[PDB]
Amino acid sequence: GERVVINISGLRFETQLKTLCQFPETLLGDPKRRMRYFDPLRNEYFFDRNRPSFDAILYYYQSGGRIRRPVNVPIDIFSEEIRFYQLGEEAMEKFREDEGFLREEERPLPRRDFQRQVWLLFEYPESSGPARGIAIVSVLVILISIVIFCLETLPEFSSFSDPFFVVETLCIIWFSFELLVRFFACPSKATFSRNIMNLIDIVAIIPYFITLGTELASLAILRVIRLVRVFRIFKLSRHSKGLQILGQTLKASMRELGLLIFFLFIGVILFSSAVYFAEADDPTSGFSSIPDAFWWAVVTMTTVGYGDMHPVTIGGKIVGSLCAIAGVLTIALPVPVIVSNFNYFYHRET
Amino acid sequence: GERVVINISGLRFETQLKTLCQFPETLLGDPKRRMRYFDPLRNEYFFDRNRPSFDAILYYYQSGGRIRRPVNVPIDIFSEEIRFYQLGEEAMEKFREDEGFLREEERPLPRRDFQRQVWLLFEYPESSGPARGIAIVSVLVILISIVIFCLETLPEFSSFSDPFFVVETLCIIWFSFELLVRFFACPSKATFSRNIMNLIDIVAIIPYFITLGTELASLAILRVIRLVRVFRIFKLSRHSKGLQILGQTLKASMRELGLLIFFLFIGVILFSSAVYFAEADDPTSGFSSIPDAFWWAVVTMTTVGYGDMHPVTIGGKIVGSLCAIAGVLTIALPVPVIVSNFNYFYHRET
Amino acid sequence: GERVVINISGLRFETQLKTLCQFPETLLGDPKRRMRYFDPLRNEYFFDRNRPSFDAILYYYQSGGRIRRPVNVPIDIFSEEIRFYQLGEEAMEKFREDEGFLREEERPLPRRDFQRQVWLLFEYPESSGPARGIAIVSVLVILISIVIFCLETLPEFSSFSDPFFVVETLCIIWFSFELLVRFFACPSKATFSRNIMNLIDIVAIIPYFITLGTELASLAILRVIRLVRVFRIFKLSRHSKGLQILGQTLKASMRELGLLIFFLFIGVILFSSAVYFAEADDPTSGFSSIPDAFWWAVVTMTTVGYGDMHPVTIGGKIVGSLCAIAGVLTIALPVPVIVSNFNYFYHRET
Amino acid sequence: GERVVINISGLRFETQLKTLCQFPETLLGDPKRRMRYFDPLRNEYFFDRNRPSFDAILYYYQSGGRIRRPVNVPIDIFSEEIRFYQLGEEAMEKFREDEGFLREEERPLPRRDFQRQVWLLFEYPESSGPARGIAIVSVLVILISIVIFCLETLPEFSSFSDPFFVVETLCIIWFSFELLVRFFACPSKATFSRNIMNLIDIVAIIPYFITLGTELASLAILRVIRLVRVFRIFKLSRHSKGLQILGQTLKASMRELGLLIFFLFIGVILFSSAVYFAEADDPTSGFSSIPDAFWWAVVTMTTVGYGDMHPVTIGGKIVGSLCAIAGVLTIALPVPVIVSNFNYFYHRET
Amino acid sequence: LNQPSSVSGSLGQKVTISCSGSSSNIGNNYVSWYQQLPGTAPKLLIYGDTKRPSGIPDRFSGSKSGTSATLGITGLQTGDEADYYCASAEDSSSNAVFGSGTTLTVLGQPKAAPSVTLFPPSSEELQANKATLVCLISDFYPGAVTVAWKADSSPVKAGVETTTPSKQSNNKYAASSYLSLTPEQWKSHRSYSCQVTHEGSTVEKTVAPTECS
Amino acid sequence: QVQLREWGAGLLKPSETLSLTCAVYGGSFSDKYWSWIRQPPGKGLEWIGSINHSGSTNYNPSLKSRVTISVDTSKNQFSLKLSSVTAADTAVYYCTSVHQETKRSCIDTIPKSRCTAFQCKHSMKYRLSFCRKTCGTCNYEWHVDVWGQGLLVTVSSASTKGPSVFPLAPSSKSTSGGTAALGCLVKDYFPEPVTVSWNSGALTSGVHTFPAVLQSSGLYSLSSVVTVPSSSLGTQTYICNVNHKPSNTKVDKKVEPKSCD
Ligand SMILES: [K+]
Ligand SMILES: [K+]
Ligand SMILES: [K+]
Repeated sequence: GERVVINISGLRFETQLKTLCQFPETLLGDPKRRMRYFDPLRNEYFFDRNRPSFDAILYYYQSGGRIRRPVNVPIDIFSEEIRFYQLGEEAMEKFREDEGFLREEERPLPRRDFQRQVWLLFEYPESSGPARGIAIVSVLVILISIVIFCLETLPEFSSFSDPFFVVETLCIIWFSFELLVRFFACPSKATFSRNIMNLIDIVAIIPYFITLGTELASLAILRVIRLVRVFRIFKLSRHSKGLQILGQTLKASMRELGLLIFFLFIGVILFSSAVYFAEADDPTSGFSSIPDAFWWAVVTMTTVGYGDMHPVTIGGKIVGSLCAIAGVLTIALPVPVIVSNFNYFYHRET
Repeated sequence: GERVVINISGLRFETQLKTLCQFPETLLGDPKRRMRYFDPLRNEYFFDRNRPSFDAILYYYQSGGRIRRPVNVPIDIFSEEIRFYQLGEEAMEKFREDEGFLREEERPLPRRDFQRQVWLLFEYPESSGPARGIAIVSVLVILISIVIFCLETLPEFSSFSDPFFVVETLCIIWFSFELLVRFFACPSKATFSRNIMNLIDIVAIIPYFITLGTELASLAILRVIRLVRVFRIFKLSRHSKGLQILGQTLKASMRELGLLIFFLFIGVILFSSAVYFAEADDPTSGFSSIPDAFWWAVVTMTTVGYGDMHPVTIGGKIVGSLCAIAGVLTIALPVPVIVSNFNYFYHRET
Repeated sequence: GERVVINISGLRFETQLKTLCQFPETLLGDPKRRMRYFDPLRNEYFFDRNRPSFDAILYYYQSGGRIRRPVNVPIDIFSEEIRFYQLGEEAMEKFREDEGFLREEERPLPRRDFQRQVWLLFEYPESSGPARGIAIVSVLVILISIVIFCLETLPEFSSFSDPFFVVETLCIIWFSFELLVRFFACPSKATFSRNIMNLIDIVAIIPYFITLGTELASLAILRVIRLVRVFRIFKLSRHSKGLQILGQTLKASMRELGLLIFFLFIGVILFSSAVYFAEADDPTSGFSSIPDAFWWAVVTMTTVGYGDMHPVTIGGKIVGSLCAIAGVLTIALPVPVIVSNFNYFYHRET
Repeated sequence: GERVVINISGLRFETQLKTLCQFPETLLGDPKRRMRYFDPLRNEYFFDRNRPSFDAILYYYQSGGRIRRPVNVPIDIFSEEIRFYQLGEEAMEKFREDEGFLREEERPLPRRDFQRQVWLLFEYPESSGPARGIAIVSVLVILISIVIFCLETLPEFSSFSDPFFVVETLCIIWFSFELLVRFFACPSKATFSRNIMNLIDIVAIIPYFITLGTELASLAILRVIRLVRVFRIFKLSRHSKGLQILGQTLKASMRELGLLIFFLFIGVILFSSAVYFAEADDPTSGFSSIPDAFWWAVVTMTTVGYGDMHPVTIGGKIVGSLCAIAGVLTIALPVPVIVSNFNYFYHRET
Repeated sequence: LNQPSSVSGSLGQKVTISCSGSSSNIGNNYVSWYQQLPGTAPKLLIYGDTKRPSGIPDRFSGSKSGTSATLGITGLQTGDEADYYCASAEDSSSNAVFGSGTTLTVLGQPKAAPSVTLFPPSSEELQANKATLVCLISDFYPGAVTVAWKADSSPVKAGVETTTPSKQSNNKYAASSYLSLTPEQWKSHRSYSCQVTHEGSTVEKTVAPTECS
Repeated sequence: QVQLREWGAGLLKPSETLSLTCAVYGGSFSDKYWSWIRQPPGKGLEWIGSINHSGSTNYNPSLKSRVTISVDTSKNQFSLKLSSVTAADTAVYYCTSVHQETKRSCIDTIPKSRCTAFQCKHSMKYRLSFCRKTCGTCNYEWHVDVWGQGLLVTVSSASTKGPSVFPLAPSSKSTSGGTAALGCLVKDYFPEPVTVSWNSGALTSGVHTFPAVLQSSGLYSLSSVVTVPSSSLGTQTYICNVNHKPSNTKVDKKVEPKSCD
């Protein structure tokens, strides 16, 4: 248990031999390794290296692997220094996690020589020119599908005299090929369910098939199915990294949307009642019930102010002024949390 | 007058023994307690610890107090050090105080077996199963009461044949049993008239009884009694940590709401006068008095813009443009203080 | 020169004696003063104090006259050390001009038996009881001076029969009275004219007297004097430490209001021209000239949207969408500078 | 393998001599310069200046050139320190590059004393009094050209009888003259056309000349030309350092405007479809097609709310409430990036 | 509301009955029509100018040509012949004015030889010292008879009271005739009879004061 | 089904104010109004007047001063009143339940100059809220639902008497083969009319009742005839049940055949 006087550029740093002996793969825990640096003239190893970063490494030996970065040393020089002392790769990952970066993950691969060949072609698009081509085709089949949905409703517009059935069929044919190839060439049929984008593909392909069946074999129930056709805009989220951050932002902030709608509802039951009672006995617009004023308090608090219903007394007008300012405050109170979450996810890309 | 030399891992700190004997309960203060970590050959008290944190412990002896954290030493590592030096619990408390963290609050319990059982049933909802049941069945009674208060004033809708009176009566009982059972089980009936939420409960009960009294023994006083019915939504404030943080944010930010309404009023008396004089002699909407334009300047400055009254000359229109921009500025000037207060109270939960 | 070695708790500082000589007065300059600390057993002084804050002291001597604070030492402890070494109150001033904390403006209370005892009654209100009385009655007279400018121009309403003339004059009596007490008791006449709050009083007292002069001896003069009367509500800026901060914000941010109005004007000449050309040949509302659309582009960009004039083609509507988003951006670009200036002035009060 | 012992004010640094010789120009490298301070008795080279700033210098030689700045030492003291040491011009500019002030460039100059004379006359108007005159005549000519553009279309308003052609011919004469005298006195005729502000001048000079030429030679191509005349208001961007920051800001953040318009479009196709289906079978305003509701969802989400089309059922109204709140969120999510870019460019002027 | 005197129509014929009013009444598009058999209440024939009230055939049609409202019965059936009224409001909705009527008549019922019934006074009616002579006419179409009395071969004319023709249960008509005579003149002549002629044919029923039962 | 039964004073004096009351069973819970309809014999239909469930009565513009109808939601019943009755006002009165719905409380909220062709056409806040009247986003009805049978109210100063009933049976010459006539004689009665049944409603084969005539003395006259098989002459008990509502009279005269006792 003799004291060892390591010297880093003039700054002496004595520690007990056992404290370093506990870690034997490091530079100072491997005597055949550290011997080179040890100068025996004064019995003190001399390393001419950065001075204010040896304190961290000592704590790692002293506290059984607790590695923390001094906040007056940049990451590059601290990352380089753990390497010279050869604390070891397992140590580096602990440091990497402390910064909080996303340098952990790795994809699997089919590795069968053909399953690997189709999967590379479809899942990853920058890898080869045929692959860049497939994806560009897939943005068009979604854009020529959404154009068909809105046009059908225009007032002017299996007999196949309907071109909004031939064009839908080609679109519900390509989308189905992508779903099937992706399934057969997938490395795992367990993680196929995990991706939400595969579920988006299932939901945007179903209502064409149950419509087909009803004709091939709910009169206003059909309409519930007709709207569920609108979830083909969320097939854009594969070929866009600007939308996947919106996915991760709204999943990590569910509590601060519950708060936004809760705060907004309490006001709509608290300002509406005031204006109904204030404009009670006059030809007061439509304030004929507390339940009626709920439209007026949502339009004034969110600042849209359509102007359909407005107060017409003096008490109504003073309650309208307080309603407008209480809605700029109860809106702007939970939104800084959600804007901050987007900023962390957006820049962490780098 | 002797010079003790401490040696934290190679770094020599030297100090007056008098400064070290100020407190004997501390590891270094008692000669016997600190004697173990002494080295006869070097005449020093060697410790193999953290080099950057002992500067702060030696200030505490030198200043006889004023524990402060070096700002490069992480909170966990510094706390670990105060315990090893056995600084003592009084010092520990002062350290938490400078950061300001609060764990001090403590709530006594009746502990009379019957009282302890009832108070841990109606006060801490997670302590069992029955307390979860009471919490859910109270949230239910609040919610059906609010729907009865709005649908009671739709326009299609003690004889006890009215359904609205019967359903309201059952709720006014549950509300009072919970106030009475809490009152009996309260450990200290001094505190009971001081808590805000206890008061929010009594106010919901009062309107129902005064009516029953009027009807068993106020023309618009009764309409006010119907308005003060509206505070039964605030009974939710116990069953949410979203409303309590809004209560503290609007309590510790009263000055920055006084400023908001004061700034807004000065503008409404300064822009309204301009538009009345500019649109003075023309069939100018309703700008027939400076007092009339006050509705136009509150709707344009808060950005609601209903469109009921608008300016119709060239001077009126130039004053309407300056009014709109001066209201985005005099609104957004005190709101960053109030949004910051919510953020401190919201995250300090952790 | 001779190398003074200064120990500060175990941290040996060394320098040249001629550097200490630069200031003869300081604790390290007068050798009779620093004689107490010297210990000849080790030949070195031992000033037992905080080790990490002696560095800036020695840097002040070496550069001859620069002081800065170490960033990991708090303002209480750096200040305490400056006093112990007596760098002098002029040096303590240098620290102050670096921290920036509000410095003390000289209090020139005047000097005479009653002449000072009156400027204390009116200018400083917190001094006693009757000064509190003058503050409260002056705020009451300002608020019946605004009520009479609004209720006078209501359409329902030196005769002496005229309640409005008599109430207007008691106010002009009191404003003139209070101003003359304070122009006589002022410590300096030249400074009085410079202060803005003396100019506010003069221009609020002018128009009642020059109307009396013209009335007792004007085609647009009479038109505009009734508008410059609206500046009696800036007399309230003396009894309110939340308007003086708004005055200092708007003075320290004139450049970022020039930018706001300049950015807003460029858009109004760039979006208006587009909508006039797009809705050129149709019964297109009032878009009969590029000069006409200027009202539509100020109401859509500031988000008021009255709804008086709206686009009615497809090109007009696409230009209306781009106009709305380009106005949320060109408004929100210079406002963070002005909100930040208010925050510095607001909190620097402490 | 010789250990030298530099001692900066007491804090001893020890290094091998090969490290010092790595850079010859440095004070330590050259033997002649270093020998001046060496003190033979202690064998150490004493210097007497800031101690906390020598670590970055010694880490410079160690790293072979990578120079940093420690986070506690301010910029002035660190810059003055590199100078006393004598490192090199590339080292100083490497510090300026690691810091982030971009002072590297200059401007070529004709060096002919006529080309030099008039290029100094025109381009750098803080030269002389006449250059200030030419800048002010240039600002006034741009302004009367915009005034001429908008007045032309007012309903009431080459035979020389028409005033508007004559005043517009004089402004085109002065624009063309300024552009040609700048182009011939420009020290490169090759870096000219790559610029932007000269391209703006060409674009605002072209359509009058093609009007003239074809006047002396399905919907008028003249009409599209008559739209590109509006870019004469971008020639204020030479005489205004608040439009050039908006140019660099809107360039450096194109991605966060693509995101803003993309997020806004996805909502307009997702809320519009809901309201069309909800208000499907009733005299529901104009919601006669999903393509029709696109105006309603752009006006409600951006908060303009003109009030021309509003929902009239219960499902329409609940979709209108969710539309209003989802537009305050999808607007405020990418705007903090663009406001931050303006702040960096705006203050970096200093 | 003015309507002409009479309209005569057959089985299977189309008659457009006019309601000529004004635009305070027919310009309401909420007119009323009725149908009145004598001896019954009026029954709602039409409402709303086209709408059909319950119990009314779709064949009746309220075609309107301006202020002269029409009634179109396609194929006039048997049970329709009655008094037909116009009705509406006037310048208000809680208000009303009717018409005075027109008679609609249907020809085409079953004709037959009349089943006439004669009742001689009762013995208690001779004790009550009065003599009414019952001469009833039933099962006869068209509804036209003249009412005669027959002493042994000589006419009796005075004291006659007869009723106009009225309808019976099984799609035919019914009538009656009363000869008011003193009992001293009833018990003075040996035989009394009721001559009734339907379409020229006279069916006789004879009674005497002296025939028991 | 709304069942309407009329009850009141039916035989009144000159210059005495009228009173009927219609018993209304089957009250539908809708917006439908009750009134009365009068009709003299040979004279056309005429409305008298209504009352609604709110309280506003409406009458014929020719006849506002001579009606008073009252409501009662406790008995669910409607009434009638006529003043100054004379010989022209001899009528039978049918109580009636009528369906009467109406159509105008619009105002231009904003000054008229602002309301224009462009705005009404393109802006809904202008069209259905700010300018309803100048744009045009703001006519009658009368048709009955439930008729009544009628009650005869006739003005007179004379007195009312009951009927005299007599057995009328066929003889040995009046027989018409296998089917013979049989009936009753209602003579010297006032007023019109009186019904004569058979077997309390069990004999309807060949039932023939006749309308009554007027006399110069003030009484009315009718008789009956039913066609029965002549073998049953003397077998069944034939009872023509005269019921007189203004006199409360029921004379159960059983009809027996002829004999010479
Ligand atoms: K807004
Ligand atoms: K708005
Ligand atoms: K609006």
